[PDB]
Amino acid sequence: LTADAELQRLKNERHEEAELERLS
Amino acid sequence: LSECKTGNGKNYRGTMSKTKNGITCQKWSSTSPHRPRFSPATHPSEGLEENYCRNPDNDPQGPWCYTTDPEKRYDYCDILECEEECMHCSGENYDGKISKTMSGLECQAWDSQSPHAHGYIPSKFPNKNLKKNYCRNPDRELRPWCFTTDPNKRWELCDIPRCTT
Repeated sequence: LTADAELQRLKNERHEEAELERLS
Repeated sequence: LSECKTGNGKNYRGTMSKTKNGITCQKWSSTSPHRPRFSPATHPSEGLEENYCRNPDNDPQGPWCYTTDPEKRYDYCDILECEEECMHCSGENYDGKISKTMSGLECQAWDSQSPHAHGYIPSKFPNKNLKKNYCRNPDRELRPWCFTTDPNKRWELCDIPRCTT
């Protein structure tokens, strides 16, 4: 549960959500 | 903590330990190959630790150290100055002052949860310097980015100039 592991999940979530809000 | 300097770097406490020509610094606590005039013993409040570039004498040219080259007593270190104009690489260490996105939206402050709730809490990641509402790259994005003040757009990359065309 390192900081960098959290930041990576955070980025992954940010990306996933942008794709879903794209996938009108 | 901070690996950049402001002003002549009197208060710099970073971990640069080479000179600007790549020579490894001597330990301040050592008396070979040079005998220091500035040492932890003589100057205890100047953070003279290991062999880290420091400015214990308020040299106008910034942080320096005694070098491990017997033929060169001391030399200046090449330390990044704090804030920006521009980013190196993908902005991992970008600590500049741009605070709007690619599209021109003003960034939401990192320490705010409106209009977007998020997990990038400054106090959780103090080393990432999520300061005010400036674009940052705390997490290996393509480029520095921020959350936006536009309720309809959670986040967007920023347009940070490259220090290299």
